[PDB]
Amino acid sequence: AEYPLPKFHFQVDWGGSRLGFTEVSGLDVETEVIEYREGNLPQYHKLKMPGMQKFSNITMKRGTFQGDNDFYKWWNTVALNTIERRDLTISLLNEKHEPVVVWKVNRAWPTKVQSTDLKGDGNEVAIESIEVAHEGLTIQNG
Amino acid sequence: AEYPLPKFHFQVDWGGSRLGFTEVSGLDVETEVIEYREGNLPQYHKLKMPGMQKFSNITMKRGTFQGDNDFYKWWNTVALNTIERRDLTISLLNEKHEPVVVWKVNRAWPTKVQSTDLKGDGNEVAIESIEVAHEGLTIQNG
Amino acid sequence: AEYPLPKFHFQVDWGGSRLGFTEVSGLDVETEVIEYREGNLPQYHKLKMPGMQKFSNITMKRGTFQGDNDFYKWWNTVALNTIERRDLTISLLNEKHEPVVVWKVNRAWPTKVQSTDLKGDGNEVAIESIEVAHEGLTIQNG
Amino acid sequence: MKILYKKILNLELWHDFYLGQPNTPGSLPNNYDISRTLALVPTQECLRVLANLRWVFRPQLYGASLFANVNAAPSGQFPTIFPIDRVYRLTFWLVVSDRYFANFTNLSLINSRNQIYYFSNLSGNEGHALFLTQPLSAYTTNNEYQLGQLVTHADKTLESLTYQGNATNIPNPSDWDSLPASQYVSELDHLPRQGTYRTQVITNANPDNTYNFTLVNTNEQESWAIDVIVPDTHKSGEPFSTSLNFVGQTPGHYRLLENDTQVAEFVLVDNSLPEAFALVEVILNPELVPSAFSLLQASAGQTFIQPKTYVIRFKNRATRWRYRYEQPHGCSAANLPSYFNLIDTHTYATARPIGLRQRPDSLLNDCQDRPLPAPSITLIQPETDGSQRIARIFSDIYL
Amino acid sequence: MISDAMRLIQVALQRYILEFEPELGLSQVVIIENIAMAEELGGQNNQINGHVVMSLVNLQEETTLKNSPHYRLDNGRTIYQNPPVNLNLFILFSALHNQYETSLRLLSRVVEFFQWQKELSFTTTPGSRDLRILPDLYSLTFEQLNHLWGALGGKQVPFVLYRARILSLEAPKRQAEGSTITEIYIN
Amino acid sequence: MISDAMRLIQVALQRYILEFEPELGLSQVVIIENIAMAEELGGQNNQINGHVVMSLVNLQEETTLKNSPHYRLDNGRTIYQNPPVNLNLFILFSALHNQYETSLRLLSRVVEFFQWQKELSFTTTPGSRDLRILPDLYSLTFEQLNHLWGALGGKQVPFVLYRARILSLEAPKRQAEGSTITEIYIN
Amino acid sequence: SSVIKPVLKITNEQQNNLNVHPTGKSINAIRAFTGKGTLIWGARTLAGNDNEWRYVSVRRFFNMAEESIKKGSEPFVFEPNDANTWTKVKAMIENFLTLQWRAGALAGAKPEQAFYVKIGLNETMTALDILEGRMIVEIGMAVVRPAEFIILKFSHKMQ
Repeated sequence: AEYPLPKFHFQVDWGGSRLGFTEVSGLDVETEVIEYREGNLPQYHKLKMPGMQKFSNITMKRGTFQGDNDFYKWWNTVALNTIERRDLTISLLNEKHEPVVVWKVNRAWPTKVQSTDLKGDGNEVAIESIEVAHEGLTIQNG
Repeated sequence: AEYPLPKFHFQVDWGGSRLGFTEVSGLDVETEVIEYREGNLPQYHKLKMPGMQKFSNITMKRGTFQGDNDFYKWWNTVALNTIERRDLTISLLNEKHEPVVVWKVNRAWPTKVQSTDLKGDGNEVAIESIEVAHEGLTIQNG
Repeated sequence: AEYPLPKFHFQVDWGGSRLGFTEVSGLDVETEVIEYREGNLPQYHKLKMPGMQKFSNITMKRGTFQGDNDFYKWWNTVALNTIERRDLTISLLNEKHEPVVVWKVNRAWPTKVQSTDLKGDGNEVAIESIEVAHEGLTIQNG
Repeated sequence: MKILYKKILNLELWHDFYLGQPNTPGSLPNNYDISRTLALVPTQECLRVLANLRWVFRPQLYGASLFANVNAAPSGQFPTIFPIDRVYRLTFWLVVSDRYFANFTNLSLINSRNQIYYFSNLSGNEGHALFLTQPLSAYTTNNEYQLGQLVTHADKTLESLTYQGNATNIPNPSDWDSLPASQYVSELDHLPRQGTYRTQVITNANPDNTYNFTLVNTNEQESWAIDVIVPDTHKSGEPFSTSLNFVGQTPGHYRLLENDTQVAEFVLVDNSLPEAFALVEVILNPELVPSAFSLLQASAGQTFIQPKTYVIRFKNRATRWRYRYEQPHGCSAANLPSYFNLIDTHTYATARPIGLRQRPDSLLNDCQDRPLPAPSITLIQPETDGSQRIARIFSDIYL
Repeated sequence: MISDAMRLIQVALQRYILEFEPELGLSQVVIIENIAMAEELGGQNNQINGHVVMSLVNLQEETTLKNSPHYRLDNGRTIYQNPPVNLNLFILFSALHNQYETSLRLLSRVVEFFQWQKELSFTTTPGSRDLRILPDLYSLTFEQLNHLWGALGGKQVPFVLYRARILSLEAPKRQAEGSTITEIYIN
Repeated sequence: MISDAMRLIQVALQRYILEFEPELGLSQVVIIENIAMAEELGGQNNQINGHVVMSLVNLQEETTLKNSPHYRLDNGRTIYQNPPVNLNLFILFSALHNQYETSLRLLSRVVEFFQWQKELSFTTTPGSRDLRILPDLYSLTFEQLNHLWGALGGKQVPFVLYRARILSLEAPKRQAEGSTITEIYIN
Repeated sequence: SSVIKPVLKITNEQQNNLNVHPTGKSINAIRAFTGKGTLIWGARTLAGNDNEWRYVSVRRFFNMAEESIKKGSEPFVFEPNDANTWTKVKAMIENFLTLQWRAGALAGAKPEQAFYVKIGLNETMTALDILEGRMIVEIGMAVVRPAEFIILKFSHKMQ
C-alpha cells in the first residue's frame, strides 16, 4: 500500500487449460486529436479537441510442454467470418497473492500464432507466442 | 545563483491525488520559416521570415501503487468531443526547495495512457506513462 | 511431460538424401482483420471480424559436404511453370528420441538457394541455405 | 473583496484496531490516520446546498471539516454573512476502502444485504463526547444476548463472550469483559435500505374504503403522497398488495405512514453510489437538535457560529487463537502456558478471546519459552450451533 | 538502522535451521561477518570456518520514492522537515565448512526457508516493531559472478544472493514552522 | 536437497570408470570438493591431488515454471501453499593428477559416460527415488573461460562443464484452508 | 397474415376498460384499421398496475438476461470461494451487459449509467456465507419503456 509494486507475479484467465505465461505486453488506450483554427484568431496556433478511440493488439509468450496444443486449438476454430470469442482477464498479484490491478478485455480472438525456431547450437528453451485482437479494455485498481 | 542547476529535484501540479513522478519530457516551442526570393536580387539564396507556432505533447512517467488509479480516471472523463481540461504547473526546485524555473501549460487533456508490461524474469518496478496535449506553454525563470 | 522442452534436437524429412540441419525458421500462421462501424453506434471505435489466411516461407540452413549437391538438385527441376513438389515433415525430439511436436507442410518447392561466401581470413565452416514456399501448414502436439 | 473563513465543524472517526482502549479517552494521537480505510463523500444535494450557504468542505487525515464564511466583529463573536434561520439538511456517504474490513470491526455476522447504517446529530448521547450513535442499552436481568453485544453496567462497558438465553442478577465474570466507559456502533443503527419501487401490503383490505399513504422526513415535513382504491370485487378481510414509486426523492431517512399510522421506516437510496457503507446526516433546526449539539446561536437579529466536534467509533473484533501444526509438537498440559488449552497433539487454542490489533503489544510464549506469531486478518472461522446460532469464533495460525 | 534488519533475518533463519537439524548441538549456525576476511580465501581472520555467513554487498536508493513532500499539516500549522532516504539492500549468504556436503545441505535449507516466508516483520517472525522486509532471489550470469567475486577477492564458495526491498533512514530533527491560509483579498 | 543429486552422479560415474579401468586399485576416483582450495593452484588444502573433482559453480532459476498455482483442491476443500522453487545446476568436472596423461584419459571417459546415459534416476542408475536429472554439455569461448577461471582463482586444469536441468525445493508447511462454491443466488 | 376479419368489433370506449382496470388484469385487443389490415393493439401483462412488470417485453428481456447469466456462471461450481473467482464472474457479467447496452436495449449515456454489479465481502456477503459455500451477486439494470398515448392540439393561427 506504501511500497511500489514489482512486475513479475501475475496471472491470465484465457479459457485455456494450462497457465504460467512468460510475457504479456500491449495494454494501451488512445484518442485522436482534431485541430481547428479560423482566420481572425489572435493566436497563430490551433485549437485541439478529442476524436475517436483506438486499442492495440495484445501479445503473450509461454514455454512449450508435451501434450499442450492450446494456442493452435483456439486459432483453428475459425470459419469464413465466424470464430470463438472469449473474455480475457489479466491480474497482477502481490506478495500475499491478492489481485491488485485487473485488466478486462472484451471479445478477444487470436489473430496470430508463432512457434519456436530450431537451432543445432541453441541452449535455450522453446517458446511460442500468440497475438490477440479485441473490442475493448478496462482498468481496475483499488 | 552562481552554480549551474541539477535535474533531479522537481514537482508537478496536475490536479491529481498523488505526486512523485519519475520522468517528465517534451517541453519545446517552435516557429515555422517562410522563404522568398525575386528574380533580380544580387544574392542567389533566399530571405527568411517568421510564420506560425507549434507546440509538442508532454510525456510523464511514474511508478504504480496499490489503490491509485488516477491516470485512467482522468482519461476516462471523455464524452464525444468534450473532456475535462486542467491547468498544469511544473517547477524545478533547488537545495532549499524554492521554485526556480516554472513551466505553465494551458488547457491540457490526456491523449494516451500506457500500462506496464509483465515479465516472468523481470527484476524491475512497474511503471506507467501518460501523454498530454495542450494549447499553450510559458517559461518563467527568475 | 512436466518439464519444458529444449530447442536443439530435431529432424526434417524433405525427400533429400542426407540429414543434419543447423537452423530451421519460419513456422507461422495468420488471419487478416476486417473492421466495420455504422454511424449510430454508441461506441466510437470499430468492430472486428476474421478474414483471409496467410502463410510464410520457410528457411533452412546446413553445412557443406563433399559429394552432396541436393539443394541445387531440387531447385533445378524447374520447367516453365512446373516443378517437383514434396511433402515436408519437421519433428522435435526429446531425450528418448520420440517425436513430440510435428509440423506438416503441404506442397513445398524451393524458391531460393544461397551458397557460402569465401573469406581468406575466415575460421568458420561453410554453410548453405534454402528458402521454400508451400500451400499449407499444420501443427500436431500430443 | 475580503473573504473570511472559520472552521465550523469537526467530524472524527475512531477504530480500536489502531487505538486500542485508553484508560480515559481524550484526543487522538498525533500520528492517527484512516485516510486509506474510510472516506466521507458529499452527495449532490449536499454540494448545491453548501454552495448556496457559502460553506466549504474539506477532507482530513481523521475525517473531514466544514468552513463557514463569516464577518469579523469586535466582540469576538463571528456572524454569518446572512442569517441562517431556516431548516437545512446535509448528507454524506461513508465508503470503505480496506478489504477484510468486515473481519476486524466487530459487526453482525448475520446475512444482511438489504440494510445500511445511519448516523445523525439527533441521538443525544452527550457523555465524554458528542456521539453520533444511539445510546447503548443497559445490562438487565432475564434477557437474551448474542455473542458480541456491548452493554453498559456499573460505570463500565461489557462485552458478551457467549450465548445466554436467560441473564443473571449480577454479571457472570466468565461471560463478560471489562472495558472503560465509552459508546460504540451496535445493531441499533442497522436500518433497512430501500430503492425506487416498493410493494406495500394492506391487511384487512376493505373495498368500502380508501387509503392515503404519506412520506415524512426527519424535519417532519410531508414529502410525498398518493391514494390507492381497493376494487369492489375483493373479498373483505384478505391482504392486498400495491406498487409504489419514490422516483423523485432525495436519499435519507423517512417514515412511511398510512392514514395517521406508521407502517414503515427506512433509509431511501437512489443508487448514485451503490457500494456506499453508511449514511451521515447533519441538521440545522433550532427545534430538533439540543443545545449541546447545535452549531448556530441566534441573537440581535443575527446568527453566530459555535464550532463543535462530533465522534463516531468502531470497536475491534475478538477471536480465540488456535495454533495448528504439520508435525507433532511435544508440549503437554503440564508444561504449557496456563492460558492455553491442549486440543490434540497437533493443536492448542486460547481459552478466552483476544482482540485483533495491528501492533499487538505483547505476544504469547510457548512452553519452551518462545514468542509465537500473531494471527492474520484474512480469514475467520465462525462455528454455528445446533439451532444455527454462532457459538465461537477462531483464528487459525499454521506453524 | 541497518543492524536491526540483519539481526531479524539472522534470528529467524537460525530458528528454522536449528529446528530442522537437531544434531548441530545448539551452536551458532548463522553469524554476521565479512566473508573476504576469511583465512582460507587469503585473508587474516581464522574464526570464520564452519558457519553460514551474511554479508552486505551493495546499497541502492529507490528512485520511485524520491520527490516526496517536504511539509506536513497539523492543527492548522505547517511543519517543515526533509524527506527520508529509502534503500534497497543486497545480502549474500555463504556457507563455509571443512566438509563440502554440509555446505550444500545448509544452502538447500536457506533456499527453502526463504521459499516459505515471503515477509519478515516483528509481528510475523518474532523470535524494533518498525521493519517490514520483502526479500527476493537473484540469479546471475558468469560475467556478474566474475564482477561480484572480483570485488570480493576472487574465489568462490557455495553461496546465494538475495535483495531486501525497503529500509528508510532519517534524522529526528525539524526544519521550520509556518501558518496556513485563512483570509483572501481580491483587489 | 542438493547433496543427493551430486551423490547420485558421483556413484554412477565412479561405477563406470572403475568398470573400464580395473588397474586403479579400487580406490576413490571421484570426490566432491572445491577445486579452488587446492594447494597446487595457490590454496591451502593438500589432499586434492590425483582425483576427478566435482564442483558446483552456479545456481539459476527456471523462468518457465514461475507463476504456478498456489492452491489445491481435495475433498471439496481448498489447501493453500506456496509453490516450490525450481533450479538449474552447473557442475564442473576437473581432473588433477601428478601425471598429465591420466587426466586426459579420465576426461575422455567422463565425456563418453555422459554420452551413454541421457537420464539419471534411481530407477535407471541405482548404484531418494524422487530425482530426475537430464544433463547437457557446455562449450565455452575464451572470454567465458576467462570469466569462469577468474572467479575460480586464475589457473586452468583439464576440465569439462555440464548443466543439470531441474531440481525442486520447498518447505513442508501448509499455509491455509478454505471451502468451495456450492450455492448461488442471483438477485 | 392469412386473415379476413375479426369476429367482433371493439371500440375505444370498450378498449378503455379492457386496457386499464383496478384489478390489474388487462386484455390486449386485435382490431381492424381502414387500409392497414388487422393489427395487434396492446402490450401489457396480467399485472398492468405493476410499475416494474407492466409490459411484456421487459419481462421477456429479463428472463433472457438472467438465463444467460446463469449459464455463464455455472462453470464455477465447486471452485474456491475467494476474490479471484469473484473477479472473473463480475467480468463475465459486465461484458454481457455491455453488449446488451450498445445495441439499444438499456438506457444511459455510458455503461456506468446503464447497469451495476455487486459481488464481494463488503458488497453482499459475509464470513458465514464463505463458510456455507454461498455466492451472492446483485445486478441492477435500466430498461427502455414505450410511449402509448399521443395527444394533438389544434388552433387557428393569429392573422
